[PDB]
Amino acid sequence: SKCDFDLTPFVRWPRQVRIQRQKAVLQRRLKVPPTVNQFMNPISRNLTNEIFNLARKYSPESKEEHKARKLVIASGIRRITSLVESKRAKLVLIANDVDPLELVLWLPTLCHKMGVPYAIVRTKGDLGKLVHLKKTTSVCFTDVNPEDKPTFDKILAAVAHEVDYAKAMKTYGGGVRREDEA
Amino acid sequence: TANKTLSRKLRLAKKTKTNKNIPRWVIAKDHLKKTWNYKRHHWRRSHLKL
Amino acid sequence: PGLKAKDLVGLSQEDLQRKLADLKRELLSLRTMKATIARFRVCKKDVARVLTVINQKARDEARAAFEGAEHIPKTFRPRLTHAMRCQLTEKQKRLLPSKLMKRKLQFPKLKYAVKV
Amino acid sequence: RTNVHFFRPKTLVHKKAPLYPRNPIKKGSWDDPCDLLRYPIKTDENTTQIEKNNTIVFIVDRRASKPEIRKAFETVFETKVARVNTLITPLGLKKAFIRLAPDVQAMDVASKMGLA
Amino acid sequence: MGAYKYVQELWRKKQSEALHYLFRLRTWEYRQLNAIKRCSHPTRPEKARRLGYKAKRGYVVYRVRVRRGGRKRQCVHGISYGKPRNIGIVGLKPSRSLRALAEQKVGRRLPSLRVLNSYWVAQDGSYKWYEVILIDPFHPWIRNDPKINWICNPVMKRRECRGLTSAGRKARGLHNKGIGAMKLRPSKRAAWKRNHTRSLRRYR
RNA sequence: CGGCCCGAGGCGGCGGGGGCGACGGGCGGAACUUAAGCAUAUCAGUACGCCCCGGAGGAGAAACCAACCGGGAUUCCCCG
Ligand SMILES: [K+]
Ligand SMILES: [K+]
Ligand SMILES: [K+]
Ligand SMILES: [K+]
Ligand SMILES: [K+]
Ligand SMILES: [K+]
Ligand SMILES: [K+]
Ligand SMILES: [K+]
Ligand SMILES: [K+]
Ligand SMILES: [K+]
Ligand SMILES: [K+]
Ligand SMILES: [K+]
Ligand SMILES: [K+]
Ligand SMILES: [K+]
Ligand SMILES: [K+]
Ligand SMILES: [K+]
Ligand SMILES: [K+]
Ligand SMILES: [Mg+2]
Ligand SMILES: [Mg+2]
Ligand SMILES: [Mg+2]
Ligand SMILES: [Mg+2]
Ligand SMILES: [Mg+2]
Ligand SMILES: [Mg+2]
Ligand SMILES: [Mg+2]
Ligand SMILES: [Mg+2]
Ligand SMILES: [Mg+2]
Ligand SMILES: [Mg+2]
Repeated sequence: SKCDFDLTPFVRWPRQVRIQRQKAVLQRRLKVPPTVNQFMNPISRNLTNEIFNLARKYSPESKEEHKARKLVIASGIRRITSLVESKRAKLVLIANDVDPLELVLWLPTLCHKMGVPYAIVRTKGDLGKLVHLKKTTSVCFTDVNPEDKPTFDKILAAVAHEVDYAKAMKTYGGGVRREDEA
Repeated sequence: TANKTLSRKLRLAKKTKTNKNIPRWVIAKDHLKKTWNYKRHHWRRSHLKL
Repeated sequence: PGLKAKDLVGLSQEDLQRKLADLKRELLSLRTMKATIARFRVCKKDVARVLTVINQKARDEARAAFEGAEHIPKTFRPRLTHAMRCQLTEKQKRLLPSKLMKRKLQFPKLKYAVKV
Repeated sequence: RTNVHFFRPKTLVHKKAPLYPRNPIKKGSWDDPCDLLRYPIKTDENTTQIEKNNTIVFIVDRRASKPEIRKAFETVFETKVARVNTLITPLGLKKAFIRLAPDVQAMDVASKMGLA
Repeated sequence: MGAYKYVQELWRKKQSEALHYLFRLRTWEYRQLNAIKRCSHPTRPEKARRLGYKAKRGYVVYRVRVRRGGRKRQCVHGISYGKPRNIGIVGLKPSRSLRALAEQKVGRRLPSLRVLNSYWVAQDGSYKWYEVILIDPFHPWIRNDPKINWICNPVMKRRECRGLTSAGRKARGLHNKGIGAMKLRPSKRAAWKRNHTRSLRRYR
């Protein structure tokens, strides 16, 4: 018992740890434009979980691919975008933490114009687990088998009530004071 | 000096050992007329910088 | 005179290690007699004949201990300069892209003669 | 938390494991008995050294220490050393003063060697 | 069409609110790091492919920070001697651009790699940041690939030291052809030596 | 508790470093001298200093020249 109180608040952390913590503070503090702010407000957890359950039944081959010496979801930004551009995507799922953010900043605008519903979902890492890759920016449903439209048509309804594009482009983010946040 | 490093002792030791005349049988063997080894040195007039 | 290198070929390692022990000891005797004569010349090079063979039998043994390994000791690697070890292979230098190749099979090389 | 400082976490450390040997053949060096000893120095001053004081004077390779000299002399001349003094002469050679055990006659040992 | 047509269009609006925010977060971060730093992946994937990057084993990316402004001569006490045309000390300009200086700094730090190309990522009042593409030329994926294994041949060592990259080419004047460029094509030194030669023929 | 992201220590295989009185590429860069003085000019985009290759190097398949009853990537030679 060297110290009677707790010393953790006063540790001098390594440089790499301090920079990523201060980066997270700077985005609560500054004034975030709406096109960037929309990636800070993903879909809720309940609706995300019950899309991930639908999606893992259109999941590609995992570990038969060494044993190979179906309707499936699509992955990747190059292929997704040409499907929205030809009106074949029925749902796009966009990740929330794409590090170069300009790869997808324009993509909700495109889906809106072309008439495709979309949803921002947390952690690109999770989407990669849906297609047996490490990470991915986006996935898309192109069609489903008939037993699943009693859920796909209902999931589109919950998406429509929850993702609002008009207020997405009008609201700024950030601007949080220290004493205010607590 | 009476207090010298082994590295300076060894280089001084080699100048002492090679400070010699041509052997006389070498003068007969190689048929020489120059008989003085002009790489010799003498302690009074030398400046070995070793 | 003295030992032939051919007549130690065929001798075992023990019969060569044991033969080297006497040669070393004999040069001690002959250096002691010198400082206190034709043989002493031949003995110095008998020692070199044997060590030549002990090393030549040991290199041929080890160079088969590694004959089929991926990584070989650097003493047993080919004899090349530093620049040669770093050059591209002729196959690597002759590789062409797929589209570029499929156009060289079209339009081959032809012999022809023109007239005045 | 007791200490206020952050130190590097403790992580596994491996031992080395080269895929090929860097020295596939074990070669000899300068040191071995009958090569470390060169010859004895024979003078009337040095003969007195043997008849009384039971001591033999030798020239040896400069890289040899007193413990290597004791062992070499004991294995080559099959006797018992007691104490070894050494110096490097103004010409660069190493001289060893080798005193035999109080129950050995260096006359008996110098004679068999030829020193007398 | 594909996605990189939108990304290129976006990067032509650097004054917009969106890119003004993202350019602000990047300069704060790069100010917290060292001058030469290895990156996991390119910060601009579409520009990286435009200049020749490929997501394969053997391609690497480093970020380089260089300082802004003009040049000061190395003269003790600020004294040039000699003729008055040669007296100036401050207010001079470097002969090579800052993009070329970035490539040369990282070539000196990493002399066992081959520099390929570079591009802009950020700037503020004191610094500009560039990213440099480098190839490891002894990797088997690099050597056995006809698209890139031109750089595995030894006339490609330390290219940025000899002025052979794109930014180094511009300072030598080589982005031009025709009138205004006739005295530089092999080299400035080579054209001078050719134009000033006395050729004394046998049947003069 | 796992994933992804951003880092740390170790281990294995492979590569780098230095060397040359020429030719070649990239930088920094004089003064003597001439002007019958001397500041711009000239000497000279030279001496010399630093870095980097090869058996050659550099350059190169037009954001070219032209003004014609037109030529057609680069280098080198003759010519003004
Ligand atoms: K002394
Ligand atoms: K003297
Ligand atoms: K800097
Ligand atoms: K002056
Ligand atoms: K002057
Ligand atoms: K002048
Ligand atoms: K140019
Ligand atoms: K011109
Ligand atoms: K003529
Ligand atoms: K100059
Ligand atoms: K001058
Ligand atoms: K001058
Ligand atoms: K003057
Ligand atoms: K003058
Ligand atoms: K003038
Ligand atoms: K002048
Ligand atoms: K001038
Ligand atoms: Mg070589
Ligand atoms: Mg040996
Ligand atoms: Mg002593
Ligand atoms: Mg290592
Ligand atoms: Mg002159
Ligand atoms: Mg004058
Ligand atoms: Mg005058
Ligand atoms: Mg004057
Ligand atoms: Mg001029
Ligand atoms: Mg070339």
